[PDB]
Parts: sequence; structure tokens; C-alpha cells
Amino acid sequence: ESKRYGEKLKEVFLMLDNNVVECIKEITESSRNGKLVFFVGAGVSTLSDYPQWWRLVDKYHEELYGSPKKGNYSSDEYLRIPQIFYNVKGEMAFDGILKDFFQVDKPTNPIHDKILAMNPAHVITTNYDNLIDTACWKRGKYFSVISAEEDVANATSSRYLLKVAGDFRKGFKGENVVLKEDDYLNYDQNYPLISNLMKTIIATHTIVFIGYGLGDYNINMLLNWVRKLQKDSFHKPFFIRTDPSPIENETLIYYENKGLRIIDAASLIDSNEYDYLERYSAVMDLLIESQENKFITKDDEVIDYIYGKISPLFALQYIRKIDLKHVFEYDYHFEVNGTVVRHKNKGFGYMERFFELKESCDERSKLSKKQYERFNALFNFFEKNGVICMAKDAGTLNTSIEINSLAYHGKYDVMKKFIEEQSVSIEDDYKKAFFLACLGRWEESYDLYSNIILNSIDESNGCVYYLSQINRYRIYQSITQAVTQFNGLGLLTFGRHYKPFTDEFLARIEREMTNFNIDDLFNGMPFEFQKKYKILEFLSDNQFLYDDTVKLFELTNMSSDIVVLLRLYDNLRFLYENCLWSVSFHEFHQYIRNSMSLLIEKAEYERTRGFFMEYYDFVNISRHFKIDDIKNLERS
Amino acid sequence: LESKRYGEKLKEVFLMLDNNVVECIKEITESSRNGKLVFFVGAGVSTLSDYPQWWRLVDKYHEELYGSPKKGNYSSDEYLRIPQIFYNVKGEMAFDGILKDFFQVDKPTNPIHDKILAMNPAHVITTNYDNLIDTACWKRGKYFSVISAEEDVANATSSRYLLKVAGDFRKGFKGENVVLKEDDYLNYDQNYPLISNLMKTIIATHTIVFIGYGLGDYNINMLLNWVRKLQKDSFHKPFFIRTDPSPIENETLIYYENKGLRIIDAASLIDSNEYDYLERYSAVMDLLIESQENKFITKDDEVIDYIYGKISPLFALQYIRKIDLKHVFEYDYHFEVNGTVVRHKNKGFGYMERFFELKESCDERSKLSKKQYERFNALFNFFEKNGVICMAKDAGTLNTSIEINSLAYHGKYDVMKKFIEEQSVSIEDDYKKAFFLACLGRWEESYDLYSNIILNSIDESNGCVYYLSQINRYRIYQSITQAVTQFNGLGLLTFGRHYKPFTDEFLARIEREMTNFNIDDLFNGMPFEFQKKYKILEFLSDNQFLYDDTVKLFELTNKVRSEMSEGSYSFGMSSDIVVLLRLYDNLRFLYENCLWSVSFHEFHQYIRNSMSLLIEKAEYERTRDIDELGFSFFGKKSGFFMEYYDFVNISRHFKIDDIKNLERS
Amino acid sequence: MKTVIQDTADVYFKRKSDGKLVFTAEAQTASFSQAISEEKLRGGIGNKPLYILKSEKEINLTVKNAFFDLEWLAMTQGESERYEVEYRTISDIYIQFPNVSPSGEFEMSLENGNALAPEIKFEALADTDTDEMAVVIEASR
Ligand SMILES: NC(=O)c1ccc[n+]([C@@H]2O[C@H](COP(=O)([O-])OP(=O)(O)OC[C@H]3O[C@@H](n4cnc5c(N)ncnc54)[C@H](O)[C@@H]3O)[C@@H](O)[C@H]2O)c1
Ligand SMILES: NC(=O)c1ccc[n+]([C@@H]2O[C@H](COP(=O)([O-])OP(=O)(O)OC[C@H]3O[C@@H](n4cnc5c(N)ncnc54)[C@H](O)[C@@H]3O)[C@@H](O)[C@H]2O)c1
Repeated sequence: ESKRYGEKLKEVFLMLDNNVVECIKEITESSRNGKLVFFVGAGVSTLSDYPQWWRLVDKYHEELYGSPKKGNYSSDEYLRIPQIFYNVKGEMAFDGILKDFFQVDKPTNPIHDKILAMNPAHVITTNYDNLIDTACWKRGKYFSVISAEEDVANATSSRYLLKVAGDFRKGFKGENVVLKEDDYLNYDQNYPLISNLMKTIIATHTIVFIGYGLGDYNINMLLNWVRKLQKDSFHKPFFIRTDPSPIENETLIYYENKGLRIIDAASLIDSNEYDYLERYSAVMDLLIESQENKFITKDDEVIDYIYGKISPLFALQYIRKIDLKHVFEYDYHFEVNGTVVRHKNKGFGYMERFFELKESCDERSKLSKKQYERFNALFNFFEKNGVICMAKDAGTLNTSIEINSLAYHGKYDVMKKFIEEQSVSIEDDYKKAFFLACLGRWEESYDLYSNIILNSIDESNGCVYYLSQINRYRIYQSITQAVTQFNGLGLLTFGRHYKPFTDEFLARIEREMTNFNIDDLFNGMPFEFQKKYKILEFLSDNQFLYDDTVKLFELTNMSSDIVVLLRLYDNLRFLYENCLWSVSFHEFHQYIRNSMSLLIEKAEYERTRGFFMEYYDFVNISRHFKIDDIKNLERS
Repeated sequence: LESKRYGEKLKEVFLMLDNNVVECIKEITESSRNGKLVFFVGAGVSTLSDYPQWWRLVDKYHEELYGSPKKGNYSSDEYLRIPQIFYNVKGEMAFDGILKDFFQVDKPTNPIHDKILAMNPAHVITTNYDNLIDTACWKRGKYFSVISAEEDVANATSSRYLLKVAGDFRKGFKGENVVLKEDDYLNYDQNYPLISNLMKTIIATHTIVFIGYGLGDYNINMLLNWVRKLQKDSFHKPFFIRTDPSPIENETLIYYENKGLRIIDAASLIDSNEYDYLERYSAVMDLLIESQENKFITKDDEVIDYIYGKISPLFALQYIRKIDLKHVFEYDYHFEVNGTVVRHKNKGFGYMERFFELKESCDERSKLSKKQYERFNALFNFFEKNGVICMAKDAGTLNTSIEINSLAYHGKYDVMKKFIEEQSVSIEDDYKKAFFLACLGRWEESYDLYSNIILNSIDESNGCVYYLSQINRYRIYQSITQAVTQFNGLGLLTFGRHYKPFTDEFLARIEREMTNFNIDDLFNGMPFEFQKKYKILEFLSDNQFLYDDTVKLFELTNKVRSEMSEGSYSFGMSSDIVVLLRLYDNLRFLYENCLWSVSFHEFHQYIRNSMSLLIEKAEYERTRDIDELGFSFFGKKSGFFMEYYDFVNISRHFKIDDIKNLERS
Repeated sequence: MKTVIQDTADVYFKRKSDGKLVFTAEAQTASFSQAISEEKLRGGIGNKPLYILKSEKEINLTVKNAFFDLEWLAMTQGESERYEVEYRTISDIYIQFPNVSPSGEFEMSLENGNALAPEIKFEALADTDTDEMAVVIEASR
């Protein structure tokens, strides 16, 4: 059980055909991107002992004729018997049996939780029980329920729980659900909105079909609608089949040409003829554990989960190690000294196995060329980012900072010469504007940022466009906060108030920059940019890279001094190598002043019951500090 | 001057409205602010850019076939009939040879494109073949995923669409990529099954505003037919901006307002000539733009209702802080710790100043409606209970009081037990009972009580008892697990019994239940109303908990130490009194709202570091030095005397070690 | 039940030649720093027969919530200078600093001017002839 199930799932993963592996790979990617929508039907509810439909058709049949039918009801007898009862006996009698059968309270099977474990964007069910609603409410995933035509427009949230076959929320009557034959014969005329709302999610989402038979009315109607489309034009839905006998090959070929990508449940495992709960569980746990990377064991696979998360971070010149535990999931914390530690992996360790490939030459040589040239780039980038090998294999521990920014050293003549020379390779333009910000020519920097934003949307580089927009917003703030003080303190401080900005230019910037919020900038970028460059989110908000000041609280009350200095240099290198104008504002200056003052104060404190500074400390003290602060630290 | 006169002219037009074109503006602005506004830009917005109208194409085809051009205007069917004859007679390589000449031209974007992309529409449904809307979105920093073919529906790179229900020329200037000659209008549902569904879903799930589209159009007729097929009231009524030269006949307006449209007429709002189309568009668009900034706010009832529109939701909470109140007004008034209010910059009428002046005079409060009087009688109580006194300019000697009305803060454990053993009346009683229980250990009962609270609020629309009850449970979960892993390596035999109050089955129950919670996502999972109507209650479920308070606490401590070493004097509020006020604000908020997060390391460190600074400043002030003229500068102040609250805070969140060292140092 | 008591003061900054109110603001802090300097000023015996007392005195002032006079703003905007400051803090003292110099520095905040940094600093400037740094006047309580 505890060990048997865990070993069995991993063993079954190694015997699956390439088709099932591809289906699982696509499903996991769709769930991770946030475009996975389940399609629950009768079968995920009967696991909770909910009554089946035939048990009500039998009651109708024996209340009409007098004896249960001698055999299994066909597809027509499911809709014709209840219709005969409605026509002959009446409507209140038709609803009394519905109240008798469906006025029951049943638990929620684990599958109802597993369906919610994959984070489906929507959920489309064709049953009338509130089991899935109860599960969603209890697990804390709010879903707007849509069981009536009037509920489509009044949707409070963005995630739906579309019940396309009615519901008993308003009462146990046959006018709210689709059960009879004429209910299906008038479904497109009585439900014109829930049909569009269901056909839109199918076309713009990944769809799974857990809990359905392979010959249902709904499946065939959906396939009939699907065949009316063009060449491919959409993603073929997946179909989790959990019937006792294995699917025949002819019926699999017939249905896989109509759109379905069937993942049979009675082929990955062997189970009893009635163990349905252990057939849903096999597929669901396979998908969930494939999400957790448990089924990952190979040399080329770790160069895909490593390259597939580091490759987007190539436009940036130097990314911080404090947030490098965010490009990878929260497991494998990264430390400023350069030490790696796994925290919440819960799977096969990839970075720990990754270091081994960089600690030999024959193991590396056994990698494919496509996976080896990737490893070379990963290795050199990792060295360039100061991420040297694992914590356990600690050795010579040195720390060096080599900020190469031409503005940190204050080589203003070099900046002017670089600005003068004509620039290509638009990234090189992105530097120039920042240099134009340093020299004070903010209007030219704004114009060059607008030009970069114009000629960047056409390209496939979103990082430059996003950073240029953030820099332009910061420059607009600087211009407005300088004009608000020239017509102000400027008369007393200088007299003869300078007008370095034309009034027309200020009107232009107020016409452009207005009606633009900075909090929703990252939310307007494409989905790929919202996942590959998620670490760039803190730049958008006003609390940028504030993940360091709280430890200043914690480290004020390898020691704290070395880590604080390392983080200070990391932030300086990040904000100066990648040209960002937000390095000259009051918040970053306050952070630098606080860190340096804490270090100096702790040196004095440790001198009683020392510290050696260098060029980068002198520059920071002379630039981010003031005369008053230096007098305070000298006298205190 | 254009801008000098237009701003007041728009106000004059607004006060002259019939109030039937005012509900439409209210709804449109509300949809724009709620992110559910979708425009339906037609073929009359591009004509402002001097784009070739379709009649000049039918005339070109008609010239090719029937010699000279037609003598007279074209009807609504000859538009789709002449090009079809040209296609079926002349050919197909010549049909596109005229489209290339009449459409391979680049034109500038008119200001109406900016007006449309100034309300931040969710999507932009258009029936144009040009790329003017896409260009306007490009040069304004908004990324709309374009959809002009059936194969683009599945490959939607973003969430905000730019659906073109007519086609596009991106694949080339050929008639097979656009909606055109009558056959294309017949084989449409069979040729475009996905685009039609997307359009009819955005129409049914958003607030649609029609710009362009003179009445009698083909597309408007089809939309009216489809809406006629709807049931009774499931669909909303699409608005309709009519910008024709002459006013609208009353009979036609009555006819079209019974089919779904809500026509906002432009000719009945201003005086314009037959060829003043740009002004007619811009009047309606400018009214819509300037209505959402509260520029058209004059009356006192408007101010009182608007202030009630951001305070009324905050009635389940018992005491909201002051720094958080700045978020409730969209960054318009800096509510200060002392209770004084300031102006951020502004956006419209100064409603806060008007509210304060209304509260100053009883007569002015009596010079208003009755229901607004009832609203004021609650706003005044809420503001008095939350330490807001007056405007910043009208400040003075403020006797700022603090109060923590909570049994948890004052011990009294027997009263807590008496309340807990008693039965429960309402869910708010169960919330306080769970908090008291958690303060009294017994976390197994507290977790189940929180689960019952979460389960028993299903359709009550009270997110405060739902958003918090989950969060507290998370904080009643970590404290369990963090306690479980600390009794094995430190509490192994400290009591000689290895006491683990939580059993082994319960810890496996909470693991199954409290799995994949991702508390940082919880606020984004709540309904759209809760995400804005209670936007203040978001810093609880993140790493921002006491984050920026500590960020400012470092600045305050450094300033206090600097003024401590500079031998400088302080006036008004200082860097030490502000710390005390902020600490008391947070302490009252957490306890009064019964949040379990007041028993974690971050808060115990923040209060420690605040009160250490306060004690430092008080002891320094007890031994001040006389100066040359500063001897008559700092006098009566004496602002720090350790009261009952200070003593109770100096012995609960306080450590024996620091008191051991801070007593002598 | 704690109750914090806070007072306030009004700082009036004007020009010397006329009564033109430069602006009016609040009082935030004042620093009277009187002390001596390094041994470089006075080394060995030197002036032993006549020891002279050297007193280095600095008067720094900070003002917050400052608004400029509209008439003076209009006069100065449409096309060195010695100013003065007056204090009227509460009894109530009337402190007057003559010939002060307004220092300052420009700071840019991320949040569109969070707190807008309305802090103005003044330094007391003393000439060889002028000596009255501050006039202290007391009135009825
Ligand atoms: N059709 C009849 O008139 C009739 C008569 C007597 C008995 N039954 C029994 O009713 C059950 C369902 O019959 P059906 O015609 O709907 O086939 P079906 O395949 O169309 O049922 C739908 C799906 O329910 C799922 N499921 C999960 N747990 C299940 C469970 N305990 N039992 C059945 N399905 C489960 C299955 O994946 C199934 O594909 C069967 O066990 C059948 O023996 C049916
Ligand atoms: N209908 C014909 O066969 C025909 C023939 C010759 C000339 N025209 C000219 O076409 C113009 C519009 O008639 P229509 O039948 O093409 O559609 P329409 O007039 O019935 O409606 C088109 C809508 O687009 C806007 N519009 C029209 N002209 C505009 C302009 N210059 N600038 C900005 N917006 C404008 C208006 O809001 C109008 O409601 C008329 O001015 C007419 O002179 C039409």
C-alpha cells in the first residue's frame, strides 16, 4: 500500500506505450499552463453511491406497466419511458420520484479531489448532484456555478462550473434538468447560452473526459459537432476510459479518427471486474505524479527540466540568486554564498544529479549532441551567475563581485562616447537610454524608450519591451517629480527657476502616460512571458526586490555581515548590469544606506566584545549616502 | 483654446442630459472599471481615417461590368449582389486585383481609436478588414491576441482578444480571407463555426458597446435576430452609440429599444453639421471617458453615496487600520496615524473635504436627503470608531486614544472558557469562539471549528468569515505542524511523558485536507466583487504581513537614533510616537478581528523591536541635557509613560534575554 | 488607556528686503550644535598668554508640509538673496532666525511621490558683523 502503490505506479510508468506517455505529457503541460478543463459525467458521481439513471427508469417502467424490464435498457428506452410517464401519469408524479431518488446526501470520492488537484480552469459536468460543488467549496477553489440560462450573464468569478444538463438547486422538478426525450429534442432552443458557453471552452482549452462511457449521447453529439469544423483547428480531446474489459482495437481506431485521444484505464493495470475506484485512481495518480516529476530518471531528461527553465533567462545579463529559487519551484533553495539545498522537491533530484555531469568527462560524453550543447550553455551560465556546486561538496569558498556597468564607475565621458556612436542591436539601444538617464537627458531617454517599445512588439523578445516600459514609467515619474519641484523649492535653492522641459513635451507625456497603470502591466503580457519571466514580476510593483529588507530586521537584532554584503552586491549587479532606471530612486538608496549602516554598526559593536572596506564599499558610501548620514555614522 | 473650452462644454452637455442617457453612462463606466466592457467597433470608425468605403468598391466592380457607374445610391442587397456577379462572371484573380488597389493603403489612426483604448476594454470585436485597431493597440502598450481565422481560436497567446468577425488581410489581399460578396454571407456559419461562437459568448458574458454601425446594418439585424432567439432576460442589453447627422425619430427609437439595443444618440446631445462626424463620436466618447474620473460630480448626495460605496463593505470588520484606508480610495487621501487626512493629489471633486465640512455643521447635514442621512449616521460612527478626526490643515492638539476591546489581549482565560462552553448563535460567534480556543491551546477543536465555519458559509455572500476562516485555518495548520516537528527533537522527554496532544491520525487528516492550498492564490480565487470590495484584506495571505511596516520601522529607528546622537529636537509627531501609533494600530486590528496570525515570530519580533526603540527614546528623554537656547525649546512633551497596554505587551511578545540585557544596558 | 498628545508649530519664511512671505510650513526638527574642531586649528603653545575660546555653532532647521505664497510664486516665476525665518510655537515662543540659507536636495520616489518629500532644510548663516542668531520672545501662557 504505502510502498506497494508507490512502486507500482513508477513501474507502470516504464511500460506505457509512447502514445500514453505523449498524452500524459500534453495533459501535464496543459494543466501547468492553466488551460486544462475536465468534463465529469455519470461515473465520477456513482463512485459516491449516487443512484444511476436506469434505477429511475425502472421505477417509471414498473409504475407504468407493473414489472421491471427483462433485460438492460437501450439508449432509446432511457429517454422514452420517462417521457411516456410524463405524458400519461403527469408532471407532479414525475417529480415525486425525482424527489425520492435524488434527495439524498452522499460523500465525495477521492477522484473528486484529484480532479481539483490539477487546477482545472473550468469544470463541465453533465450530472445534477452537488458533489463536485461541495468538493470545490471545501477545498477552497471558488467556481461560479452555471446551471440555468439566467446564470450565464451573472457570473461573479472567472472560473466556471458549467452544468450543461440542468441542476436541482432551484428544486426537485423536471423543468430544471434534461431527462426526457423532448428535453433533448429542444436542448438547443431552451439552452442557447450554455451551448455556446460549452462549445467555446472546448475550442479554447484542453479537455479531459473522465467519468464517461464511449457510447454516450453527449460524446456522440460532441463528436458530431466536432466533425463540422475544418482541418485540425483545435486540440483533440483526451478520453479517460475506465471500463472493465480492455478496449478493442477496431473500436479504438474508429473513435481516434473522430477526435478522441483515448487513454484506457484497463490496460495500464490489472484489476477486478468491479474495482472502478482503482481504475480512475491509476490514471489520476499517474497524471498527478507525472506533474511532480517522480517519473523522471535519465541524463537527457535533467537537461530538459534544467534548460527548459534557464533558457528564457538568457536575455538578462545577470539574474539574482535570491530569486533563482523561483525560476525553479520552491524546492532547491539557492544561497548567496553559492550553496544549493533541496527543500520541497518531493521527486527525483535534478540539480544534484546535474552537478555530477559537470564533475566528470565520460558521463558528460554519454549525452547526445543536442543535449550536450545545452549542457555547455547551462554550465557556463551557471558559473557566470555564481552558483557553484552543491552544499555537500563544499570546498574553496570565495566571493567576488565584478560589476562591469559603465555607469556604476561613473565614466561619464565613456557614456557620452557610447551615446554618440550609432547603435544597432536594439538591446544596445536599451543601454543608451539608461545612459541618457544617467547624464540627465531624460527627454531623450523617454524618446529612445518609446522607440524601443515601438520596434519591440513586432519582435519575439518580450523582456526588452517589458523592461523598456518599466524604465519609461520610472523616467516619467522622475520628470514629473523634478518639474513639481522646480516650480517650487527651485526658486529658493537656485533662483531663476530652470525650465529644462518644454511645456508641450510635458503635455505629450501626460497624454501618453496617463490612463496607464503599472500594477497590471505584467498581467497584460502574453502567457509565455507570464511563465518564462515570472521572476521579473517584482519590478512591476512598487515593492521591487523588497525580499531583502526584512532579513535586515532579522539580521539586526557565514555570519549575517557576509550574507548582507553579498545580497547588497547581488542587487547592485542586477540593477546595474541590466540597465534599470529604478536604481536612482529613494527606496533603493534607503536600502543601501540601511545595509551599510547596519554593517558599520555591527563592526563597531564587535570591536568591543575589524572590518576591511574596498572600492565598491567606498563608491556606495559616497553615492547612496548623504553628508548628514556620514556625519551621523562618524559621530555615533 | 480647445482644451480651455471643451472641458466646461462637456460639463454643460452632461448637466443637460435627460437622465436616460445617464444610467447608460453609469453602467458603461461601471463595466469599464469592473473589466467587463467590450467594444464592437464597426465600419464607421475607420472612415474617420479616410478609409475606402465599401460603396466605392461596388462602384468599381459595377464600372467593370455594366459600363458606366450606377445612377443613384446602392441598396442593402446590391452591396452583396454586385461583387458576387463580378466574381461569378469576371473571375477570381480580377476580384482580388481591385481589392489590392482599394485596400493596400496605410492610413493614420483617428483619436476615436485612443478613446476606445482608453477605457481598457476586455476584448475588441470588430468587423473591419484594416489593421487600424491593431496598430492603435500596438502603439499604446496593450497586447491583444488577434483572431481573424478559425485556426487562430485555439492558439490564443493572451486572454484579451481582438476578434474580427469579418476576416483580415494578414494572409494576403485575397477575397477568401474576408467577409464579402453575398455567398460569403451565406456560407458563414459553416465556414466560421468557431469565430461566431466566440463572438456570441463575449456578447453574452460582457457589456457590449456599439460604435459606428448606423442602424439598419446587416450585422446589427443578425445580432437582433439571435437575441430574439434568447429566452427572456438572460442576455443584457447592448448599448448603441448612434452618430448620424439628423436626430432619431421617436418611433424608430421605440422600435429598436424593444429588441435589445439601448441607443445613446449623439445628434441629440450637441449641435453639428452634416459632416461633423468626428465631433459627434468624440462627444459621446469624451462623456464616457470623463464620467469615470468623477469630474461630473457636484451634488452633496453624490459625495455621501460615493464615500458610502467604499466604507459600506467594511462593516463586518470591527476596526480597519489607517494606512490601509489609502487603498480604499484608489490612492486619493493619505489617512495618517493621528487621524488627520491629506490629499494625494486628486482626480475630481474633493469628497473627503466636503464630508468633513458636512460633519462640521449640523445644518448642512440637515440640508440633504433622508436616506443619505441614514448613510451619514453610519459613516460618522465608523470614522469616529476608527480614529479619523479632521483634515490635515484643520489639525490641532490631538488626544489620540487607543483601545483594545478583546478578551484575548487582556488574558481573562476563565471568561474565554465560559464563552467557549456556551452554545453558538451566529457564525461570527463561532469565529470568536475558534480564536479563543486557539488562544487556549486545543488546536484540534479549533481546526474543526474553522472547517465547520467554512462549510456553513455557502451562499451567505460573507467573504470576511470565509476568506479569514480559511486563512486562520492555515495559520492554525502551520502552528500545528510546526508544533509537531518541535516536540520530537526538543520535547522528546522534557516533561517525562513525550506529550503529543495531536494524535497520528489527525495529522494525516490535515495533510490530506490542507494539501496544495497555495494561500497566495486564495485571494485571486475569490469572486470579482470580493477582489475589489475587500481589496484591503489581502496582505494577510502573503509575505507582505508586517512587511512594509518593518520597512518603515527601520527608517523610523534610524531616524530616532540619528536625532538621538545629533542632539536635535523634535516638533509635532516624531520618529518615536509614529512607531507607537502604528504598533497600536496593528495590535488592535489583529486582535479585534480575531486573526490567529498575532502569534507568530514576525509579529513577536516587530513588537519587540518597536517597544525597544520606544524605551530607548523614553530613557534618553528622562536625561536630556540643557543647551544654550534649546533649554527653552523642548518642554512639556513627556509623551511616553508605560501604561497597562505597554506592560502587557512588554511581557507577552517579549523575551527574558533582552530584558536581562536591556535592563542593565 | 494611552492618549498621545502632540503639539504643532508654524514656521514663517520670508525675504529680507520686504515682508513678502516666501512660504509657511510646519516645524519638524531643530539642531543646535556648538562644539570645537580638530587639533589643526590650535596646536602647540601659540597664543598661550591670551587663550581665545573658539565656539563653532551650527543651527539646522527642518520644515515639513510647506506651501508657497501665491503672490510670491507669481512674482518669482515670471522672472545672493538673504532671507529670514520666524517661529510661533507654543505659553508661546516667538523665535526669529535672521539671514538663513535654504538648502535642499531632490529625491524621486517609486510610488509617484510617496509622501512627496516636502522637507526643507535651513542653515543659520552668521556674518562677521551680525551676531543675533535667534530672538526668543515669551508671551502670556
Ligand atoms: N443499462 C441497464 O439497463 C442496466 C441494467 C442493469 C444493470 N446495469 C448496471 O449499471 C452500471 C452502469 O451501466 P451503463 O449502461 O450506464 O454503462 P456505462 O459504461 O455507459 O456507464 C457509464 C460509466 O460509469 C463509470 N463508473 C464508475 N463507477 C461505476 C460503477 N460502480 N458502476 C458502473 N459504472 C461506473 C464507468 O466508467 C462507466 O463507463 C453497470 O454496472 C450495469 O451492470 C445497467
Ligand atoms: N449607400 C450607398 O449606396 C452610397 C452611395 C454613394 C455614396 N454613399 C456615401 O456613403 C456615406 C455613408 O453611407 P453608407 O451607406 O456607406 O453607411 P451608413 O451611412 O448607413 O452608416 C455608416 C455609419 O458610419 C459613420 N459614417 C458615415 N460617413 C462617415 C464619415 N465620412 N466619417 C465618419 N463616419 C461616417 C456613421 O456613423 C454611419 O452611421 C454617405 O455619406 C454617402 O454619401 C453611399
